[PDB]
Amino acid sequence: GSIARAGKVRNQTPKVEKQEKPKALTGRARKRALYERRLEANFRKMKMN
RNA sequence: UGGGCAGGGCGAAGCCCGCGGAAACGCAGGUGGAGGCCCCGAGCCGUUCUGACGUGCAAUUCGAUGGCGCGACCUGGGCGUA
RNA sequence: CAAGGAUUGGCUCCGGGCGCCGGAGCUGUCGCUUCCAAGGGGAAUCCGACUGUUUAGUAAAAACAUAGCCUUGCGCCGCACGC
RNA sequence: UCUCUUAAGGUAGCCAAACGCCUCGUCAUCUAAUUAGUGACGCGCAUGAAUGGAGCAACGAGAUUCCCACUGUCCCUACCUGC
RNA sequence: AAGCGUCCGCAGCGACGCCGCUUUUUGAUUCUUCGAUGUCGGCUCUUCCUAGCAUGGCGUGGCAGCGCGCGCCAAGUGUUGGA
RNA sequence: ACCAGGUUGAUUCUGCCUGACGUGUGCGCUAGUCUUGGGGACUUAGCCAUGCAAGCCAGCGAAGCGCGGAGCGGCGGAC
RNA sequence: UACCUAGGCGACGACGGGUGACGGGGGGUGAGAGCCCGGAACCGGAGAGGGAGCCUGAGAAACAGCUCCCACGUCCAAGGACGGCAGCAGGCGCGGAACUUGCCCAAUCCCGGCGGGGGAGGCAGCCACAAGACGUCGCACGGCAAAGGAGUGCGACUGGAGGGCAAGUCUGGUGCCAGCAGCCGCGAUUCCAGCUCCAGGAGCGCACAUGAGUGUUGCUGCAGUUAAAACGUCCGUAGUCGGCCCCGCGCUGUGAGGAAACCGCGGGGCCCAAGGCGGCGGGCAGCACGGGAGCGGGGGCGACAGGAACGGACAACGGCCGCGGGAUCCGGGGGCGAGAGGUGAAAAUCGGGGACCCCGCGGGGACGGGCGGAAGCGAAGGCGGCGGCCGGGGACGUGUCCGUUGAUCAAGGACGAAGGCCGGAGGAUCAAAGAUGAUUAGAUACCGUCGUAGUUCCGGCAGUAAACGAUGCCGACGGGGCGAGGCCAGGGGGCUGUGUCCGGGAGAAAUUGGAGUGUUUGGGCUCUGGGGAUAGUACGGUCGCAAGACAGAAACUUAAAGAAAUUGACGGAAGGACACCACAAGGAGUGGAGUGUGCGGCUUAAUUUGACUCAACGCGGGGCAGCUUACCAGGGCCGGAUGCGCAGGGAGUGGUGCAUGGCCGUUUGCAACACGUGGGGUGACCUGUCUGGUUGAUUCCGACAACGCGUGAGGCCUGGGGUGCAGCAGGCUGUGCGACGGGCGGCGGCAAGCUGCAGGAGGGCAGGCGAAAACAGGUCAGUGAUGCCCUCAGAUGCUCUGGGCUGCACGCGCACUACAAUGGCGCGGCGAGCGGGAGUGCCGGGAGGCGCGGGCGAGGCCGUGGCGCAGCAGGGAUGGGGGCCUGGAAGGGUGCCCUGAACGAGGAAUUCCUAGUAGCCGCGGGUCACCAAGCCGCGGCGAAUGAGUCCCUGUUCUUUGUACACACCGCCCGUCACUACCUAAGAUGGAUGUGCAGGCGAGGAGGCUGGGCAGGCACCCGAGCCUGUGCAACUAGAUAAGGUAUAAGUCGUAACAAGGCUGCAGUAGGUGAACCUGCGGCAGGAUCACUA
Ligand SMILES: [Mg+2]
Ligand SMILES: [Mg+2]
Ligand SMILES: [Mg+2]
Ligand SMILES: [Mg+2]
Ligand SMILES: [Mg+2]
Ligand SMILES: [Mg+2]
Ligand SMILES: [Mg+2]
Ligand SMILES: [Mg+2]
Ligand SMILES: [Mg+2]
Ligand SMILES: [Mg+2]
Ligand SMILES: [Mg+2]
Ligand SMILES: [Mg+2]
Ligand SMILES: [Mg+2]
Ligand SMILES: [Mg+2]
Ligand SMILES: [Mg+2]
Ligand SMILES: [Mg+2]
Ligand SMILES: [Mg+2]
Ligand SMILES: [Mg+2]
Ligand SMILES: [Mg+2]
Ligand SMILES: [Mg+2]
Ligand SMILES: [Mg+2]
Ligand SMILES: [Mg+2]
Ligand SMILES: [Mg+2]
Ligand SMILES: [Mg+2]
Ligand SMILES: [Mg+2]
Ligand SMILES: [Mg+2]
Ligand SMILES: [Mg+2]
Ligand SMILES: [Mg+2]
Ligand SMILES: [Mg+2]
Repeated sequence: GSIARAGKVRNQTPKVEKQEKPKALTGRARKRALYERRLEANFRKMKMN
């Protein structure tokens, strides 16, 4: 039965929770909070992550 | 060598005309009247009733039903085959 | 005549291409091929192709015949499409 | 695939068929119910190719089953007429 | 009466064996019939038997009831329509 | 007025698939405010409890106690 | 309705069917042409459960009116009475899918002659359904029919992070599982989470549909040689298209009239915006007016339009008649005398009953060789001896005629190879089927033999081909060259066919005078294609005697299938070249025997383990008594540091060489590899790097769209021989010289070079380094080279002891010693090189021992004595007893005596080798306490034979083929067998819609009447039911056939290479199955090629 493989390998996932939230700014504020990063690298060819 | 065998039905070729077609031809309406065609009359026969009868009308008949009914027929006489 | 349906009398007319055909009207206790005469039909199977033939007197058949198909013999026959 | 054996090993077809013993075969259909009928299936006792096989258009007083309609065949008899 | 039947041989069964009865099966035989006793089934119609299916009365149960089993007496009346 | 990925060892094609965009129908997750619009058309022109949806009047004017409002009459209900 | 005409419509698509179809204003989407949608505001239509009939009224065939029928539903006191929400809310059901049983006539309007009514309608509520704008709690005010909101007024998800596609080769889990992913794809950069990041953002994702993407529907604007696709040919009607000159209609301009919404535009500070509101526009192949051109009508030309005529030619054009040719086969005669036939080889078969062969005669059918070709003709299929008849044909020539008669085609008609079918005739060859003889693993095939249909003719059917130029017809235009057509002209000429070559242009390319004049896209007409598979299959139809033909889907399934070319690889393709992991000519062998050793297997407590074709198997320098040593039985010991029992380091001959480094092997015993620049091609690529010749060599000569370089090869380095000088003492080691293929002869000549001889010590001496690319080669067991995984105290650590690595029914590799007389044994004699350390005296029979201590030499050969063909004095295996050596320890070694095995020349197979070589023969070194039958070296003796060839194996090159690219151990086809899905068939059915026809027939208007509000009668409308039937669409079904997908199992191997029988399609038959066979085609062939 391969459905016996279906649930325990789902249950083989470890559960690592969320961090404490640095409540993320929304809207034009986030569009500025990425635009600060767009000017730090002189534009192109930017490593974003 | 003679003779016998209602009446209908279906509608084959061929033909005529109309329509269609470039042509080949195709439809349609008449005409025609073929066929071991169809229903059947006289007649013939013998399917069924396993009817009647079954010391009978009759040493095989009767009735109804049925089949055939211009034929590969039936029939008188003559003749042949014992 | 696949199956299946409608109609059908009498009378009085009208029309036609007038031995007949079509139509209309009237009429009967709805009834009309009025008696007589006169197919029951459908779906299939088996067998024999068919029409025909047969056990006169228990069998009419699927049997026999048939055309077709085939084989055989025969050039001393009726003459090979022949017997 | 191997092997034995025959003159050759049943081909195309067709079938519990009028040909199947088992057998009222098995499945389907038909029915309330079917040893029947039909359609399938085929290791077919013992189907099969002019000893003709398969095939059903048409035909049939042939053999068989179902349906419709019909009916004294029956339920279940009764009455009438002639002789 | 080995065993089964919750325990329990006999409520009801009952192996292994044994004893009978019947002439409703089929044999066995060949006594009667071959100078013929019409041979299956059905239909029809009457009667008889009981080894009793129903109906009447009972006894028994591992019979609460309902039902079912087992046994007894009794042959009066019954014992169908179909594919 | 646009292409991109995908057949191959690589190539050039044909070729279709897929991505990329709008639209409307439904689903899903999510959601602070306001304005505006839409909403049992698709399947079932399926079935319907209950209430309401088309009434009105000036002619004549009864009961009832001049007021009155019944019925007749009229108009609409076919929009 | 009565009577009478025979009409009416249709490929300009009638009629019938379908529609999950109300139409339109419009909407969506695209640059546009278009495509798609319009339930939905407004307009028109239609309906009120299905129907039908009607009353009233101006208006209804009304339905929140009536009458009846039908289907559902309700109440009843059982007599009867009712219900039609496709009105508004609301409920149920349906489904993916859609709101409150709220308030009110305040606004918009309607009915009513006003006070009234209005679920029309508005307001609010519900809903992220949509558009727009903007962020990350309670008074007063305000508005409101009323309330609430607006307006003052105070106190962050959604999806993703491999590519397309923006953003992670971070962390943990998962290990082809789970899962993810539109496509490609991943199995940890793709799963599941965390983080971070990206995208859009109060929104976002998904599914479905549609548009664009798409010039993949092509009017604009495709494609049809080979990718899917020109119908076999010709005729042919509608249709569509169509020469020149010389009032009507098309077309077109403006204008009318045409609803708003909408849309386009324009304003317009609703706070902005979407808006509101106001301007202006568009729409229509209808109408009116205008229009210089175009078309008709009618004449005139007579078209490098056509038809007709004529002329001389030309013609494998057809039909028929006649003549003829030789060959195959048969009959018959004569000769001959043993075979013949047939094959890769044979067999079957016929042969003294005279075959075969030779010669004559005869009969019969079929067939035209050579000439015969990129030559002719025909519309295609097709047409080939000769003569004649009848008929036809195109081209040419022409002041001949006609004058637009034309082009192309649905429908229709005719012809149409082979095979097939029918009837008749005939039957020589060949030959499906069938039968045999072989081949083969099998062989139903290929090969041999035989043989029926058939092949042949006549009359008909059939109507198909790779019917191909895989290329429709007509027409205009477009480069040269060479040809072997026909006619004409006479002036390397013109017409018309026909090939070919080179360019242009085109094309994805191969290629191509059309496949050109194509995004600068438009000549006409017809047909076809729209990813693959299903499938040219099914159903229906038409045709056919049948075979089948024509025509022609879908369900399900799939991300590729395909084209042309490039580079490889491969080929039972051709041609080369080369080699003792080749062969010939040879030599010695191996495999046989015993032993030594290695491998497997088995056993075992363990018999550690790597490696298994060359490139595993005396290999791991692997000759193991301990150690080595990884294994087994035990015992010790903790190199378990370090950071506050845990963390973590460290260790491991534990695992993984498919995680690696390094090294080594193999391709190699090769000759290949690459760059710079330029050229060819759209490109991958090619040239350079080569036709040929040459070389061990891609070494060079040479021609060359290449030119120059670079690795490798060579040069080189070491040893070897000859001697010049120098130095010094089994003579030693420095420095040079010496050979280069130089000279000569002959081939080849820009030659490179090859080959013989002379000269010479020497004319390919032996090694060394050794390119690029690979391989899942080997090594984690060389490593203080190592990632990762596992183990770490009862250890997979280290160490000790014992055992094993040495076990043994057996299979195998490599060697050793032999089988003897070319020998063996016993003495005497002569005796090497590498290596240069070792000898000596004494004891002992030997092995060995002891003490000093600068210090070595073999088998053999020669001479000679014995044995004397014998399992023998060959052989020395096995075993017994004794003596020693090494070591802690003998299974080790050595020595002595004795025992004395197989083996009498070794099956199929198979290795190595060309001169001081093979072989024989020892010696020394590595390993080593002890030990070599091994390895690496060394010398002694010393051949045979080729001076080659690709036969066999391989490698390599050229050309070619390829459906291979994991690269032939590849790819691939079909049956069988299992499961799943789907479609068609299928006796027997089943249910629904709809239309006809008939039967019965409720009700009802009007008329005629009446117990004059009843009832009756006839007519008319007519539901509803019943029966029969048509059409449309659906479904059950025993059985049975396909298709597709399965995990791929069995059987083969049909195709791809000459795929091992060239392939393919047609047709016919046959076979388990791909398929085989016959006939005729075709090249898409393995041939562009020969009396030139
Ligand atoms: Mg007759
Ligand atoms: Mg008769
Ligand atoms: Mg008679
Ligand atoms: Mg009749
Ligand atoms: Mg009939
Ligand atoms: Mg008969
Ligand atoms: Mg008789
Ligand atoms: Mg016959
Ligand atoms: Mg059979
Ligand atoms: Mg039966
Ligand atoms: Mg019966
Ligand atoms: Mg026979
Ligand atoms: Mg028989
Ligand atoms: Mg008869
Ligand atoms: Mg008697
Ligand atoms: Mg008697
Ligand atoms: Mg509709
Ligand atoms: Mg609409
Ligand atoms: Mg093609
Ligand atoms: Mg002779
Ligand atoms: Mg032919
Ligand atoms: Mg023929
Ligand atoms: Mg014939
Ligand atoms: Mg032959
Ligand atoms: Mg068909
Ligand atoms: Mg190709
Ligand atoms: Mg040890
Ligand atoms: Mg060794
Ligand atoms: Mg082949």
